[PDB]
Amino acid sequence: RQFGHLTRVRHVITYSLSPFEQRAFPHYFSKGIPNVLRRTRACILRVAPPFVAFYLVYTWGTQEFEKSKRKNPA
Amino acid sequence: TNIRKSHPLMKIVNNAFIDLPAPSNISSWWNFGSLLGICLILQILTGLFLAMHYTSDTTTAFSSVTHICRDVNYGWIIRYMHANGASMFFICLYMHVGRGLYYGSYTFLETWNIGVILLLTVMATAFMGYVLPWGQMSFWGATVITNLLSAIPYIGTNLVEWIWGGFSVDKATLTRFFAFHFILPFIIMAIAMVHLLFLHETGSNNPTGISSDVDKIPFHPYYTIKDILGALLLILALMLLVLFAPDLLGDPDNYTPANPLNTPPHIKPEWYFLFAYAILRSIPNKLGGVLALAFSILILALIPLLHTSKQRSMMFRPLSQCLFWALVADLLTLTWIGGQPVEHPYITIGQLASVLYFLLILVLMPTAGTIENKLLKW
Amino acid sequence: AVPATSESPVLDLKRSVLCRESLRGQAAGRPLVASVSLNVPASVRY
Amino acid sequence: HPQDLEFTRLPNGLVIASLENYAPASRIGLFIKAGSRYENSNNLGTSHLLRLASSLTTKGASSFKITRGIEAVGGKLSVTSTRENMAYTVECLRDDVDILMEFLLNVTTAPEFRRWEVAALQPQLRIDKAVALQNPQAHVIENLHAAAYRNALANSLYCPDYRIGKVTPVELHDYVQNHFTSARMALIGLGVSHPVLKQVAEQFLNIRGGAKAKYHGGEIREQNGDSLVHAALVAESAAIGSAEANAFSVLQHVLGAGPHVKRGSNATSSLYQAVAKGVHQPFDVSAFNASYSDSGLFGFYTISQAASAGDVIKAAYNQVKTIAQGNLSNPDVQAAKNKLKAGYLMSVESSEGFLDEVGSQALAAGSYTPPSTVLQQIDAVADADVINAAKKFVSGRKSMAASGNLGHTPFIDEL
Amino acid sequence: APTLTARLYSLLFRRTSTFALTIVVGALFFERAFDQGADAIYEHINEGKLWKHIKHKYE
Amino acid sequence: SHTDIKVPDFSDYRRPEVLDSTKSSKESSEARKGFSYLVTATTTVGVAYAAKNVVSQFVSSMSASADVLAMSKIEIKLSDIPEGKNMAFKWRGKPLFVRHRTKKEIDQEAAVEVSQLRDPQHDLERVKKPEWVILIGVCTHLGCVPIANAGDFGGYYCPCHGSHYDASGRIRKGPAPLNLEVPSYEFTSDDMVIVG
Amino acid sequence: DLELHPPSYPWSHRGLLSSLDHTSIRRGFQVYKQVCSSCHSMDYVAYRHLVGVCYTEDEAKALAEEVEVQDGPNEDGEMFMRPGKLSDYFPKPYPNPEAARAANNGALPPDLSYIVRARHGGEDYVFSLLTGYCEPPTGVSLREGLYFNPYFPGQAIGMAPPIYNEVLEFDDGTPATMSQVAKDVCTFLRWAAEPEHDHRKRMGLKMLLMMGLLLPLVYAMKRHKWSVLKSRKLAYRPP
Amino acid sequence: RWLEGIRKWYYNAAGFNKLGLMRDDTIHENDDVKEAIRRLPENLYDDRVFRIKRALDLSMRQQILPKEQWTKYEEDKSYLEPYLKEVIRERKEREEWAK
Amino acid sequence: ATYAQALQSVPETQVSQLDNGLRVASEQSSQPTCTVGVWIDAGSRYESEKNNGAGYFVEHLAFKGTKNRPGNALEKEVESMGAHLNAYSTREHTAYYIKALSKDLPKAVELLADIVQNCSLEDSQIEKERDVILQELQENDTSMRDVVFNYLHATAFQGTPLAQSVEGPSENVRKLSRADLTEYLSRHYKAPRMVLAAAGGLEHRQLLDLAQKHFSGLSGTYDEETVPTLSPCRFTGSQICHREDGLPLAHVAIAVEGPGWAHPDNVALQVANAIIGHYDCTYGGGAHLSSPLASIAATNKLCQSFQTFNICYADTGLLGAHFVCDHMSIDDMMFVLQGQWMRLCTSATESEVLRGKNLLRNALVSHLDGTTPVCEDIGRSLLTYGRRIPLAEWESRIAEVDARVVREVCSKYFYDQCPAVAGFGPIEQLPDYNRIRSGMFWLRF
Amino acid sequence: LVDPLTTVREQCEQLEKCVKARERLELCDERVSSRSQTEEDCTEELLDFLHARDHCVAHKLFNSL
Ligand SMILES: COc1ccc2c(=O)c(C)c(-c3cncc(-c4ccc(OC(F)(F)F)cc4)c3)[nH]c2c1
Repeated sequence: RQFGHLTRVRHVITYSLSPFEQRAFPHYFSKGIPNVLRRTRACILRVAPPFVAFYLVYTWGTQEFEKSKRKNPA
Repeated sequence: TNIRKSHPLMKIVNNAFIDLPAPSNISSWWNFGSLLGICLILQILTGLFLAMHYTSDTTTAFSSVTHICRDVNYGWIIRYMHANGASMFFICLYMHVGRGLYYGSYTFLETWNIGVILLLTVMATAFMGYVLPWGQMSFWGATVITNLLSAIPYIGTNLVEWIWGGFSVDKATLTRFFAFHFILPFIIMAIAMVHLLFLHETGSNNPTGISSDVDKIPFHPYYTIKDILGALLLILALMLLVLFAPDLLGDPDNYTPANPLNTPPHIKPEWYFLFAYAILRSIPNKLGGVLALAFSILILALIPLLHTSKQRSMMFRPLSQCLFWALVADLLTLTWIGGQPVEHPYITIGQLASVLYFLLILVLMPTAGTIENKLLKW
Repeated sequence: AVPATSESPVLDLKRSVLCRESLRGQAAGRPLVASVSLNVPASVRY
Repeated sequence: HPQDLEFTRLPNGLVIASLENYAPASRIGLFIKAGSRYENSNNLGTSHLLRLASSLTTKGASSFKITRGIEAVGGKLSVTSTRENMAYTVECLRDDVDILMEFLLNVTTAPEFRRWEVAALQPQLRIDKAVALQNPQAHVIENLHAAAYRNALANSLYCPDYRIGKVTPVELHDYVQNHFTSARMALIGLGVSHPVLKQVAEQFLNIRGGAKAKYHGGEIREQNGDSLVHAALVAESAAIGSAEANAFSVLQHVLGAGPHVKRGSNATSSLYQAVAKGVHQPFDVSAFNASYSDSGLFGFYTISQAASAGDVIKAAYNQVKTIAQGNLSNPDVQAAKNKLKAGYLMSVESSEGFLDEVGSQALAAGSYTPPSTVLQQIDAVADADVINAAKKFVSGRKSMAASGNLGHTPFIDEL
Repeated sequence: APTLTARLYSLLFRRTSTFALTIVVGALFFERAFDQGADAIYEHINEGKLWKHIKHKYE
Repeated sequence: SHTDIKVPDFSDYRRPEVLDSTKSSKESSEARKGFSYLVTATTTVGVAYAAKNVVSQFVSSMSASADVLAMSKIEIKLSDIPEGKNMAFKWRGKPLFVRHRTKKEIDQEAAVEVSQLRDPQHDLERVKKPEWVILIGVCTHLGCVPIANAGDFGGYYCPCHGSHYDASGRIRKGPAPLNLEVPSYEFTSDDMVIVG
Repeated sequence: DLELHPPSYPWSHRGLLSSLDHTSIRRGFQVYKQVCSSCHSMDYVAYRHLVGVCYTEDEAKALAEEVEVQDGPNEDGEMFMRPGKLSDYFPKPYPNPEAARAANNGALPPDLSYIVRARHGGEDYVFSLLTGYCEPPTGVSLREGLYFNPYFPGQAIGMAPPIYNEVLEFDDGTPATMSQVAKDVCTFLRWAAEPEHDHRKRMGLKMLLMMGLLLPLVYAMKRHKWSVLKSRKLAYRPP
Repeated sequence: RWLEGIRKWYYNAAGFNKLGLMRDDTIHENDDVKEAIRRLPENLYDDRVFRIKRALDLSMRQQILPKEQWTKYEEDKSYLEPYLKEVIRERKEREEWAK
Repeated sequence: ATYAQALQSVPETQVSQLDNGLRVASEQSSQPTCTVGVWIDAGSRYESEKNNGAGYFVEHLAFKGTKNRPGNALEKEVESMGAHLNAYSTREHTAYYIKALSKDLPKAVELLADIVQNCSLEDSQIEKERDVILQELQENDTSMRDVVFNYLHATAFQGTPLAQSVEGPSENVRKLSRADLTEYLSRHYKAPRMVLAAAGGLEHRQLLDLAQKHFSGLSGTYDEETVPTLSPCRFTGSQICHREDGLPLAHVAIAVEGPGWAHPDNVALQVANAIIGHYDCTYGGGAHLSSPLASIAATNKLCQSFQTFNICYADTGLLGAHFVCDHMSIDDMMFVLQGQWMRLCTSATESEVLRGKNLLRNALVSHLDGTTPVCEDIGRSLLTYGRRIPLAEWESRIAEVDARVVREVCSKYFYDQCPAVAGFGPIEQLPDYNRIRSGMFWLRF
Repeated sequence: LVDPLTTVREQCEQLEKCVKARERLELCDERVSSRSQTEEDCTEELLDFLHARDHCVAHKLFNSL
């Protein structure tokens, strides 16, 4: 479906500037850094805990394989 | 009126690549489609240029691949571009599928199923590609994996010897593996066009899982400029491997020629199969192991039926998000475990991981959807 | 050569009238005339 | 060299009139007795198609050349229809008059009306009419005439819907061949010499020749659910050229014939104040005066809210009754004359409107009456003549037309 | 006096013919500059290790 | 009313040059375009540098590999072949005849009839030094290896069909169309020759 | 079956942009020549490969001429032996693997062309192997011929300690200690397995710089085009 | 009753409210929902259109609204329920009749 | 009697000035009717945000009485002498004029003077005309043309007084007291900002003396603090899209920054705009029209109507086009329109520029027909240019334009420049600003 | 001729991690060499020692080359 046949919209105004009138990086660090920390804080304890568990099951299983190959004092 | 909408060839290009209405809000996870296309073209070129110097005879094969890397001008950079390009393909593929799972793009059933076929074909291609150098892991990998089909009752043993064209992986096997490996990418090319042909019936999903018809932007320039940037970052990843770590994702044992006596210590496929290799080894019975390895990929075709949430994307769905990232972490565990020897504690961890894989897809993520619904009074 | 006071389109919604001050001048006083051209928009007069 | 109008009537009937004023621009108008009135029930809307049909291919010039050639030199070709006349008009800078004149003669004296071009043009009848009928004055005035007459003036300027797609090439040829003739034509000019116009008219406009309007009195009522009701009520008036017609024109300006001040309350308009006394919600009223060769219509046009249409029309009609009964002072009739006198001179102020009056007169009368003589004829209208015009309207058989939600619009016999 | 970017626009970037010629010229000048400059950085980083640096000992 | 609509303030987003609402942006328009198109132009020069190198390498691949260039040329020692005798060599999977020619063989092949030959070539343009003639030992008609110091014309003779070559390698009497082929070569130091 | 993996020695080519020490390669070749080449083959390296790396054209021609090699047939139909040239590969010790086993008590000496690439640890591994030979610990003994090396898998190898102090004199007069001889031969075996190394890293540098330039430029082009949408303000104005 | 504490928590965790969306804006459009949407009155439809457009625009920038402007849990009107309920109730009637 | 000659003997425009600074300008001819009026450098551009729409509010009150003629006395006197009284307000120019019998010019000038200077502005009359303006503001919402042009200005000259509408926001209309209106008047209605223009049958000498008699009291001094100078207005490359699918046809208005009144380039730009020209669905020409945009539009039924404009303000303006089309035609209209701008920039021909010249020659010679448009040309030209420019001078500027000029002049304003876009209605198809902006250049020239 | 290797191997041998591992090595040396008939050996203890030793050797052997 081409533009002109997508959907019905009414009473919605959109203002915008030319890209030659404006900056590529407005407040890039000023507002970017806090928005990143907000986004990171928001997803951290959905994303991270499984990978912490992988790190633990990995480092546990690796050095358990090393101990198992050593002799037992008997 | 213009000669972009009028001319039969430009019409197709204008509607599928320029004036294509795309959602305003699609994220970086939507770039992997175009990057898979770039990977496919990249493999075909590098591949074709390698095929100008390679030979599929068992005696000369390993030597031809080294002759490429030593004597052919820039044959090394082509060779290792092609090998790491296969890794870049699979990275791109799993990211692309994960996007589909998380954001529920799989509701586009036809697009999704053709996807599954594409995945399976790129696997078949890359399995047979790794055999062509005719090193140890090539030869021994091909031997063990092919011979899994002997586990089928009645016919299995015949089937395996018919693939081989003989009683082991030898002269007739390598030559046909070169022929099939050449033709399949072109078949992928065609199936990928059918893939998009279905995608353009619905247009793209977006991160919200909510219809974007009220906020469509033309593909050009917005996503043509993003795809350039994406391609640039794909080439960085590729060339970082080719120029600073060409052997990192391969194996040393594929630099000794194939020896039918001398077995390598811990024979394994390339990193992107290790998850499914681990699932195979979890199950003690061999036929059961093959049916689990088969179901570990084909379960992708089941995913759409298992959808229970009244919301499409996982964006607004915390339980599912966690279970999804558990499923990813589990696959990372299966890849780790797949690369290990069959011993304690890698057997038990592998079993536990393999149960968790199927448990997450068939039981927990469906339940989570229904719980989320009842939390919203739905 | 000169464009008309009003560009004419078909199927375009009419301009509403909400007061005396805009409605005066409309009451017809003389019989109709119809002009058509090459360059100027078509008009209908009182 | 200050210049005045020249005038000629050839023995074949055709009138040439031309003021050489040495302006940069040159207006030429070929006026023809070929308005909608000369249609019958078999070829209705033929003159409408004919009006749209200039710039179709002619014998001496293609459809392409008429458009491109005229545009090339910055020019204009217009075609204007009343009920009684058609007027083909060309403008340009004075150096390109003989190029435009050649096109004008081709259009009027030798059109081909090719089957494929004529057929291709049929949808334009629908578009042109559709546009025109956006103005509700067009509905009402076209219906008013249709109600008021049995035959010629009843005809609409626009082609009836059923005829659209069915006006034939033969009908267009017939219409031109029977109406575009020397005895029915006047060639008017500004910024061109009279002798060269005369010689064009002798050499290219000598072409051989080819019923009275019965007043009826009726009503037509367009029910359409608008919140405003347009309505016109008229009676048979007087033929243009007669002295009685001047009395109606003065009565028109006594009663009120459209606005003088922007956003003004119309303090001198007798109708507007008569209506505004009773009803203060949005409305408009004006005296309506059409005047033709055979006949005329005089009355008034209301625009009112649906519910108040009854009150507005009766109020307006009552105002004419007091004028007809004798309530009419000199200061009103003097003011009304000053309006009419000023309006006429202002209408011929531009060289567009001047051309229209020169050609208009040339068909309906023998020759040109100058502005000073017209103003003297307005002054000749006595207060007695105005009261007679009003009296004629009150006792005259009425014609009416309305459009809107007519639930409270009265019929003629409710008035 | 107009700014540097403005001089670049009016002289080189406005006509697409000059814009293209500019890129092709710039690419030649860039190629040799970048190659020569990057090779210097490489060979300084590996001073005395390359055949180029030890060539003179056997000629 | 639509007159109530007022366009939002874009000051946070605007470029410095167009912040001042009381000044004309036309001064800065030349500049603002310049900046953005410089970025585009610089990018294209970078991509050109890349694509040139990428394409050029791929093209280089198809040109002769290092092992094929290794067999391209062959060194021959001129003091190891005595005056009169032929010496055969292996060159690009072919025989390669080098021949030290005597005072007699030089002068006898110098004053030969130019027209009588089937392939007219004079001797001083078939060789670079008069006393050395280097030839491919492939008989031109249907491919054999000619035997040295034999034939009627005292040079090379083939027992396959019936060809007779002179001491300069030119066909004299037989079915061969072309003469024996003169390869590309150059003498380095006076004792050595590289063919190829 | 315990395992001791090698430590990471600070090689002169360890870093991202660090090239091979070509003087170390020149020594390392001589350690293959003088010591290994009677036991190990190195089939993929020819005498021409040395040119423009560790030796000149003329030096490499001398090294090639020193060795015997079979060629044929001649017109008689016989296989003769001739002095080598640049086109010849490094000559195999034995005619075949079965012959090689007999000369080394069953064990086959692997080809060294790719041994750095074909073993985990690479040059770190080989250096540790060559210098790590020691007397066995108490409770241990292997078959007569299998020596003890702590870095070899399974703790026992069938190679006699090949290097020691002054096992050869180097052409540039470097004191040939066991550690020096191992370091040099490893540097050569690194190059043997990966000739591209130096070009590869030169390319790496040029890629890193081009990306340092293009990524932020293309990212700026992206932000420029997208600034129309990122700035935009929306308003809902229902009647 | 007792799980109303968890419902309130989950609502904010889900976080569609941070884009000024109501729950019924996030519902996945199947054929029933499409029909239910199609039956909305001018006002409810155009508000839906805007709310989504605003969310999509926020999503594009990877930003959220100010906390004042977030959809309150209590004020989340279930605007689509009565239309969707009947669309489904209708379909099940046809499906019954078809057997 | 040729065209070049005709221009030489067109009546000259007389020019005199009063002590206070009021300019009296006159074109005379033996005509029984005349038009006379006052043109003022006043409008929305001179208004701040807190008093926007004051000049429009005044316009409503101007003809509703004076101190000398209270209420409908002013109205009655105009009507009873057959005179026609009229006003208009633009962003830079307010104007009141009267069409009258030539013999009644003294009274005409007297009445104009009474309106301007002694305007009643009654309490009750203000509160009545308050609701009237609110209903006009509502009528104006139904005119998509009016709305889209107000939007073009609003976005084009955003954050300046040129962004403001003439009528003002309804908030101001509802609150403006009579104190605001009288303050607005005494600041802006000053003799040096004003012109008394007249055309028809009238001796210039008599008009000057009539101006003395009635407009002498007009103030033409400014106090030490403040004097109404217009600041320049920043054009912004911007877009405003009011999406409303419930309407049947889409209005689009697009333009680049024009040069403004004084600049000679305006003549070449008029010629270029004449080439592209204008069209609507009632035009007889269709496919055979000379303008490629019009012939393409007609044959493919792209739009219902379009015109090119060139709107001039002091140090800036709006140069472009407006069109009205089907919701599926907006992309194609824009493509062909922008395509014409590029073709004129890069590759305009001599014969088509000759056509454009001839159109423009005809345009402004036939526009000055009747006393009212001539009076208006006198009034405004004195404000914009500082003088009336005779037809002979326009002709000289027009003959100077050849194909090379049209290229160079169009390339200055159109080629690779950021436009302002306004769309209203079913504008889903309306191209993205980047696609519009990229359509302001060709990858060839 | 003295090898830089054997010098540094001694230097590294006298660190806490080496000498503690060397005592572990010597413990089982005179446990298995004193006891009769047990198939236990001392490979593990040697490898613990070498891992710690040769890690240190690596850190500064290449200085002398
Ligand atoms: C929602 O986004 C969509 C929608 C539809 C499509 C679609 O139909 C197709 C065919 C692709 C696609 C597939 N393969 C390769 C490319 C490609 C090739 C070269 C490029 O140039 C560059 F790398 F920049 F140099 C850039 C992209 C694009 N991508 C899509 C993305």
